[PDB]
Amino acid sequence: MQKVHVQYIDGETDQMLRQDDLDGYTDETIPYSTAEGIKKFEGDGYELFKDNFPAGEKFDNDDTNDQFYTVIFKHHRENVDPNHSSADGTKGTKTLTETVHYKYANGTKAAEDQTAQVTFTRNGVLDDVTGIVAWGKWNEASQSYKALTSPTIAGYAPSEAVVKRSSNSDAEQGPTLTVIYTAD
Ligand SMILES: [Ca+2]
Repeated sequence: MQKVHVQYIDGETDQMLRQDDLDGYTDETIPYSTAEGIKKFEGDGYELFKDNFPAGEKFDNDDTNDQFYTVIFKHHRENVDPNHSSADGTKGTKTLTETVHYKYANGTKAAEDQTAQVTFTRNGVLDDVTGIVAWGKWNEASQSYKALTSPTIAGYAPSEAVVKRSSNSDAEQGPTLTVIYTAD
């Protein structure tokens, strides 16, 4: 009897996913199609790259050696929006917070902090096999915080009347700064 092995391969990770064995008679047409196996793996996110099983291939007349044929896949990808989830828990969004403290010259507190927030977004490409999104560059190079008006405190003037700042998309946290109140 002759033997044939059809090997289903992830060609991105060079990993064998399954092997199907068949036996037959010399010169018999190999009674196999890669169609079901291709359908199955495409259902798990793969995309056919190269099917090396030849149409109408016969079993050989070589007892010593088996026949091997690979069916090679890549990972199917699709572009996704910033709101898309990812199996590795990474996100297409981030929100940074600006914090402004209000103090007198000795560091004692003059008023309660005010805060503001900015949000950045990034598109990505989802790998259908892994469920993981490869996120691209942040779409906005920077974002500006809403203007924060320092409170009016009788008898004092703030070092900065209205605080306007921005964050760059590479920042991991927004700015934290102090407005100082000086006596009139
Ligand atoms: Ca053989």
